[PDB]
Amino acid sequence: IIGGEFTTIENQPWFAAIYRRHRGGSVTYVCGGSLISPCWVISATHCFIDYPKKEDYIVYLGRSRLNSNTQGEMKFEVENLILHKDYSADTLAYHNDIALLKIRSKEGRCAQPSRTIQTIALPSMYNDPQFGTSCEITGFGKEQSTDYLYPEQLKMTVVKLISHRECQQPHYYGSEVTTKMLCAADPQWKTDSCQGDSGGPLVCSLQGRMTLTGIVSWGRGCALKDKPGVYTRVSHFLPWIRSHTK
Amino acid sequence: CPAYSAYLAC
Ligand SMILES: N=C(N)N1CCCCC1
Repeated sequence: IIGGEFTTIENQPWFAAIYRRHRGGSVTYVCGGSLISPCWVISATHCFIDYPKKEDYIVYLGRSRLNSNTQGEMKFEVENLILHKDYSADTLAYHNDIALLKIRSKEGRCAQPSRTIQTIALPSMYNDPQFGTSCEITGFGKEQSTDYLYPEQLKMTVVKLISHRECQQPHYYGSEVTTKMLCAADPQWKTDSCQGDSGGPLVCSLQGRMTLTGIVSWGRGCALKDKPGVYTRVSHFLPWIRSHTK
Repeated sequence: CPAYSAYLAC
């Protein structure tokens, strides 16, 4: 997250931190995700496609720091890794960038809701806020595009939804943005998602519910004028989600 | 890796 503010997991208690175990036992951060039910985390397929074996991943909930433990946190193995069949990546962007992880503790349990671990609601089908609406993004991604390191402390910021017409201007991304994607950005382009925020939640208030509106997917640079962040449009994937979680 | 990726391994 470029700009924005540091936060803690109580402010985004559905946030899941996803790591990958390596050849030698070392463990590195992969992507964010969101807890949509006690056994299911939703994220992006591009986070997993290069190493698609479920055994190589660990998921934490209730975690506020990247490489240190947070009191109350829970650690999970991945019982099932479900990637979207129609995923693609071009030279620029990702399509159908959505993924589901079924989580299970070494004791065979799912998540236990607490002050630091809660689920987020899915949206009504094809139901999205008006453009101009302010939404939150959360992640352990880079604080600056040129940084080598990731922040140790979770961050969050606010961006506004951009109309599909505006985002599809060649001025922005042209045809690379589809109806199954959502664009959001800061009016001054001063805050944004960045490298390592992928898979994480874009959360808006529709009616009176905090709702998972998007999943961090792609973008040209970070906090770059006329280059918004692009998000998987969750309200367009409800049959796929329900079908695979039933 | 696509050019506009935010995957940390890219
Ligand atoms: N929002 C931006 N700029 N992104 C999304 C996450 C991948 C890096 C580019």
